Amino acid sequence: RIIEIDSAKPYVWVYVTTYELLKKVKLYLDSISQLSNASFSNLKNKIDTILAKEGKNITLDSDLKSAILNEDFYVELEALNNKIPSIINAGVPLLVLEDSIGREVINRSLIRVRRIRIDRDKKVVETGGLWSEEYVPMKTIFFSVLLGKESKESAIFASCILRNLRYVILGGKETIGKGIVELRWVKDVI
Amino acid sequence: VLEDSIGREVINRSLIRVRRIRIDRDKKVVETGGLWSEEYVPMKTIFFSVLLGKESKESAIFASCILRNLRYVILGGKETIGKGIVELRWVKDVI
Amino acid sequence: LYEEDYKLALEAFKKVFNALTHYGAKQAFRSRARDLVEEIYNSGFIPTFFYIISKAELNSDSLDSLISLFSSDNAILRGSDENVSYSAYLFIILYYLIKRGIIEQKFLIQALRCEKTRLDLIDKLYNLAPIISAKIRTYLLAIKRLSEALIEAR
Amino acid sequence: YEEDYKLALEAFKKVFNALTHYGAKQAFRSRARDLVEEIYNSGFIPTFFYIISKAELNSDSLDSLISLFSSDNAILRGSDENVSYSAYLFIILYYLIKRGIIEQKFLIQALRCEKTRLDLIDKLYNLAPIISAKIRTYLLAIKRLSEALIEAR
Amino acid sequence: STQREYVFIPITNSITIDVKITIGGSDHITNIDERGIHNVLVITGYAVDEKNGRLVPTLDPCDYVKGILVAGTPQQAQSNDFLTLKLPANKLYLIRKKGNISDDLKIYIPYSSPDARNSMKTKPVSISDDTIVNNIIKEVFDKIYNITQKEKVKIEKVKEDIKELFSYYALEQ
Amino acid sequence: STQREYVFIPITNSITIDVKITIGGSDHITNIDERGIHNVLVITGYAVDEKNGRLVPTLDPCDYVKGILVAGTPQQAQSNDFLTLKLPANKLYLIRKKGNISDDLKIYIPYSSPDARNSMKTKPVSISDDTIVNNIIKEVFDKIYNITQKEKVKIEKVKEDIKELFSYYALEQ
Amino acid sequence: AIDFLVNILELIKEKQCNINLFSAISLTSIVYNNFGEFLSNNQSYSTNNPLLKYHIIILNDKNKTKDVEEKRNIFKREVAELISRNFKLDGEKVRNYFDSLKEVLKSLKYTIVDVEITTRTRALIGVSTSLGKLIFGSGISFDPYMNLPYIPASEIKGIVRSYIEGKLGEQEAEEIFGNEEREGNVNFTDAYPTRSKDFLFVPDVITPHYNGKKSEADAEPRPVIHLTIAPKVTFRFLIYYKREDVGKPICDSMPIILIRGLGARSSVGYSLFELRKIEVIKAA
RNA sequence: GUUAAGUCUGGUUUCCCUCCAGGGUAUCUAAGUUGA
Repeated sequence: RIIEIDSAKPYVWVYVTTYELLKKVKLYLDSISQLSNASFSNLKNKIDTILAKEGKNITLDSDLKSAILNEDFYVELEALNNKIPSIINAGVPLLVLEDSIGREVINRSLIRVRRIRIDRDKKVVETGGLWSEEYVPMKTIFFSVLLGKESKESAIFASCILRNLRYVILGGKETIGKGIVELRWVKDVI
Repeated sequence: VLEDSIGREVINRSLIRVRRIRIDRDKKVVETGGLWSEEYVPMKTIFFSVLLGKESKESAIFASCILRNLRYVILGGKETIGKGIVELRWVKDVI
Repeated sequence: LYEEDYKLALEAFKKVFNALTHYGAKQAFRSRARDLVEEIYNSGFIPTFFYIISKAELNSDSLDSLISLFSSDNAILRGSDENVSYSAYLFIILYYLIKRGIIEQKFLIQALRCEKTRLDLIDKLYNLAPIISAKIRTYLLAIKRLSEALIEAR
Repeated sequence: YEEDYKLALEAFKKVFNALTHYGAKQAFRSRARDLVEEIYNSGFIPTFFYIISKAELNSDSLDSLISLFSSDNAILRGSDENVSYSAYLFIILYYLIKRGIIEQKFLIQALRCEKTRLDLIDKLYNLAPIISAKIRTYLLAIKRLSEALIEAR
Repeated sequence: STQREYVFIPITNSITIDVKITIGGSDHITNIDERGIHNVLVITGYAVDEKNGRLVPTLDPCDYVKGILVAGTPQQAQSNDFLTLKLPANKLYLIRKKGNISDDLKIYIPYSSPDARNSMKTKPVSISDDTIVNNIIKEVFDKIYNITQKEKVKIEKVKEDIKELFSYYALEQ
Repeated sequence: STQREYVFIPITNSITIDVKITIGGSDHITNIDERGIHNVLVITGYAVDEKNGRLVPTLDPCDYVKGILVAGTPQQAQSNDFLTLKLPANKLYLIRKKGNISDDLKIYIPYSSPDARNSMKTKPVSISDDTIVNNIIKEVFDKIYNITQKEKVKIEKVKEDIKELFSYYALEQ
Repeated sequence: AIDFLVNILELIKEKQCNINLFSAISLTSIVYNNFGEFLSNNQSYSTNNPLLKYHIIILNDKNKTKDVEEKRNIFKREVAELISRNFKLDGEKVRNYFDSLKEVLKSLKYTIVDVEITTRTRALIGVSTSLGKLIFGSGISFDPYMNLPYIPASEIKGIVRSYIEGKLGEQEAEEIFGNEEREGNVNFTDAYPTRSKDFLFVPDVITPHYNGKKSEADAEPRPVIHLTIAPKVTFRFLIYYKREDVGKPICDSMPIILIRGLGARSSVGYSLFELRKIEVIKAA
């Protein structure tokens, strides 16, 4: 969540990442670049040009210059090299924070929820049937890699199966309607 | 249909905050600490959700007999002060 | 540097607390803080804000007292226990509006002391209404807690 | 080190002894089950404002706390809730004193003035991200102790 | 009573002429009222018999068939192999409801025979490929609903809502 | 540096005698950016005796003189009958503060010393009469606004708000 | 926009009963609290806004301030009278609401008790609730989406329970209205007015002289104009439950508890009601 | 008997949450020394 001072461009939410998460993605990409024939020079150079701006909070798809994230944390941003095209495509700015701030922002971005359990014949809570529970919000982006070793079946897999994988169900609580998720392959989205 | 930076404030102020109390049965006055507020969502408010089901023979009978004859339910709390009655209109049935 | 809702509430409540000399003023201000937030929710910020301005019974020396409180910290709110309580909650709201940079101090003062500028202040508040109603109630909730912690009942 | 469970044992001893009415004990048990989760979710300073609001630190419950520091026989007087919140505030201030986050010398001439009490709250605001990470396991222990010892009402 | 017939809607081309009565008086259960089709029947435990166009009784609760419900009769030369039955309209699994239905229906379902030589095995099907849809529209709806192509431009609407409305199960043969 | 100049909005005509410099550079701070006139400072504490107008100071804070902020030294035949002053521009009272400031704003304001003989009387004024608006709109702004005449197409957005956004407290004696 | 404001009383009197009374009074309060400013040549120069009438009249000349203050007192009284005469009751929407709600409950197999009651004396329900609070200081329990005053179901349940535990002990109550370990067996809807005689609201005053005073040397009347619910206004609400037991205690409780108060200031005979009609629809 | 003139006041104070439930159940690991 954002309350953007110094912007007539009204954003209700915004994407937040930190430099440590970016360093981890860079390590993934560096490692699997050597261990395979593939290369991700576009993604790698995007990540590298962002990482070059370490020390200062920055925004990618806007020029906010200041904001109030998750109701508590003031930031003072900078513009990345005159609109460096950002990795994701959601018409919402991506902010890259110093990891100290980003830690608290990301903690405040999680969803904690009390649930209860009701006796099946007297509409009153059961004893012990009360607990909390944590979700990661919808619209959250995780970065993973799927690596395969040479084989016949590996080619059929990478060419027939991974081209019909879009929506899968991660996690648990799949009856509260949690865990629907969209896999978007870096090759055909970057 | 408002843009979000204003529709957010509008919809948030659009809820009913009723204050209830508890009464000293002998003084016939308000107990100390017996004052609180509750938020209600107005009548005729509309919520949208989906009911999904894996392949099964039970799923068939559920979606084809149960979900037909299910129109009214009671949601949430305060059922005895008349809150929480709800009608479910399926898009499938009548958009 | 930027002060969040609770820190701004601390600073505002601290500047008010030293100005309410008589303790009845303090207790009436406690009663104010404890319900003007629910009022602001139910009736809207602008109606309740002008209600507070009226109930502060300005058009006296209370006005220059209230503007002096902004800077002197040696100033005293003068009036009856109802008038100064509303005057101090008005200072609370003005301090928020000024520190959050929503409305400048000069314009607020001149709108508060002039028949003319008051109407365009109404216009401006109807312009700036989302920017205020977004988060003023958290700061005012913190004010409520500070009041019912640092002051007692009648 | 795990001496925070020991600190919790000491604080819970002092509180369990200063709450003479068993209703006050059960109310403190409720405060213990709730306020640690509220510090987790909503942060320290919000929950501390909430707590000092409902403790009603007039002038008299205040001295009961300063004495409860020293005299192992000091009692807390007031409503069950009014003393449970003050007991939990004592838990907090106790941890802050023992772990030397703020000098007890300062915390004493704050609980006696209403003119340095706001400075106490300001100081606690300058240290909220420290306290928030420190007191976690201590308050978890206080909660566990309360569920263990005090009878569920 | 208002005699009814369940002219079901598979894709195969044995659907045009199977009901005698077109309108009768001025009533039909199924409505087409500018929002698409309305008051469509759905039967469960029955599969399409695209081969020898009919529908045979299966037992699986997942096997359903659709098709409008109108006023008609078996032309006095059929219903040797039909199911006909009298329901109080509270037993009708009617999708896409518009209003209420009076009482005491009398439906004629295009039935089949057991035929316990070959095993049945049904597949979920679709009605897409409007090359299929158009002949049914010009053969099933018009001969029953003459107001179709009388005051309506919302016909392509009927086309995309047959895209989105009618499915069934057929014996995969 | 740069030293600006502030002139009122009268109903009379003595404006050319003193204002010389249109811009003196590249771009102003006062603007007609199709959003309305912006950064129009407001004086509070003066009275307008405007027959051959020059400002006189009052004691009231509800007396407000409002105009626009021209960049330029007026006539270079003065600085002994003008209230010269260079505020650091965060002690200036403006309207619709959009952008930043030059961190220091020297203002030359036409001034009439009080010379107390009568007792002052201040009356507010709202103006009208689209002609009596245009005849200030594009003769004296035109003298100072030159990037208009090619982009300021609908003059209405200024001719309509000059009669609602400006006012003063007149003296008339 | 300010023009919505300076034209809101015209709206009250022309759009009568079809305007959102909550927002209407809320916006009127801005005019009321900036009266001296809305009168200084800002009447919008219309001819049916009540606001220039306070420019024709002269109440004082030795003080413009006193002029404004007396004009504002008159204007408060006039706002009360405007709301009371113009905002009348059209209870067709409520009759439809309750018929449909009762059909819903018949589907859910409840046993409904539809009770109709009539105001006998100017009622005060929700006197601390926000409606007119920013003008009058008092309020009315107002549902801003039915655009009506209403009696909360919680209030009616609390009063019925107070009576039932008065005459059946503090245990049969909890047998009926439940406790912290059982849910109640009786449900209450809010009560809405379905038919009045002439008015729905009515101006009134209360003028404490001595409340909270030491002696005669500090006595002073402070008169409090406010709005009350007119007499002869008929409210109705439903009572539904699934067990047949609780039908007995509620039936006989209904006529009795109404003749004594149902709102505020019952002690001086204000919120006195009258059981107009009761009716029980058993399900199965 | 007659003349004139109204004037003063214009809602306050409490209560802002109380109690209980703060996890329960199931899984708790499965399957798999050879050459000098």
